[PDB]
Amino acid sequence: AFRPISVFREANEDESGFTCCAFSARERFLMLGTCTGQLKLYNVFSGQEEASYNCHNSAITHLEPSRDGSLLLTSATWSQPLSALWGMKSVFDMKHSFTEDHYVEFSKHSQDRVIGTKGDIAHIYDIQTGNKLLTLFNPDLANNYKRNCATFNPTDDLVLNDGVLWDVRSAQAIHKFDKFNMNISGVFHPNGLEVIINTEIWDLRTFHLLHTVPALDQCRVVFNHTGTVMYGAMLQMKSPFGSSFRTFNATDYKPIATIDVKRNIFDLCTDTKDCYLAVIENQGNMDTVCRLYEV
Ligand SMILES: NC(=O)C[C@H](NC(=O)c1c[nH]nc1-c1ccccc1F)c1cccc(Cl)c1
Repeated sequence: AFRPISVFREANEDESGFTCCAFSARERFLMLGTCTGQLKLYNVFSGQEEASYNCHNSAITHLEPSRDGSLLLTSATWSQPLSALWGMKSVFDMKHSFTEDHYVEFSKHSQDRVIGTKGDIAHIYDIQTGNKLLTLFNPDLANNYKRNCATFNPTDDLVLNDGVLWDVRSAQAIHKFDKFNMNISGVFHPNGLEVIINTEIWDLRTFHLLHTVPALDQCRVVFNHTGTVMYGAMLQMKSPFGSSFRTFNATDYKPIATIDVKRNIFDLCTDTKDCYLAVIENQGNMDTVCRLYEV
């Protein structure tokens, strides 16, 4: 089951403004973005704030720490810059910013690059210099996914942007996947063999359709660290998700559990050891709690 372990809200605040979360390198410490553009570091078990940092002048939508715990990507709503890279080492300082990119991820095998999305366009930046290396967009192959998010594959040699597979080295589109929905652009399976674009599961080798999984419709998807479980929550208030998330066996895409928290979800994340699941849920207008579950 998902046994509730603990709950906490943003300390002191009349209205709790948690918008997103990620587990840090440090065990029992969660990072949370707020609707006022702050990064908070919380003890997940005590529910006590340890540290607060000013990142953006608008709501944090999404964040991602680097595996080495040295770097953090943030994205905001109406700020400029919209996304940024932060040093989490000595002083908490902005390394680089990414202009109009509303979503950013690290590269996967080696975290030496950032991939940002602006609408249908993907930008690849170098972490050290912060120089835009590549702009990926082909007007001939675009799907114009409303909620497009560009992503590297596990080995960083491919990118999926707007349902288009790109060879990173040659910067050539090598395959466009057919469009079946208006919103969701898809992710790589951590096994490196499959891409998941909404309900469709494509083989990377043959580009054949392996499965249809209707339950994934309009879902953002995140895998547990071992790549054994896939979490999905249907997109929709400022609330990006409805009231439920679903788990699937990542090996065979069979359903496991449907969890309905009866409250709108802003975000979820699992820790490095996949013991715990953190969910940001609205109680109400904006009064979010972080709920911690034992997986
Ligand atoms: N940290 C993660 O990548 C987790 C991921 N978060 C988002 O996708 C998310 C949280 N706010 N806005 C978003 C979001 C919404 C739409 C498009 C891109 C986005 F990043 C997720 C995946 C599966 C279920 C859920 Cl409940 C969340």
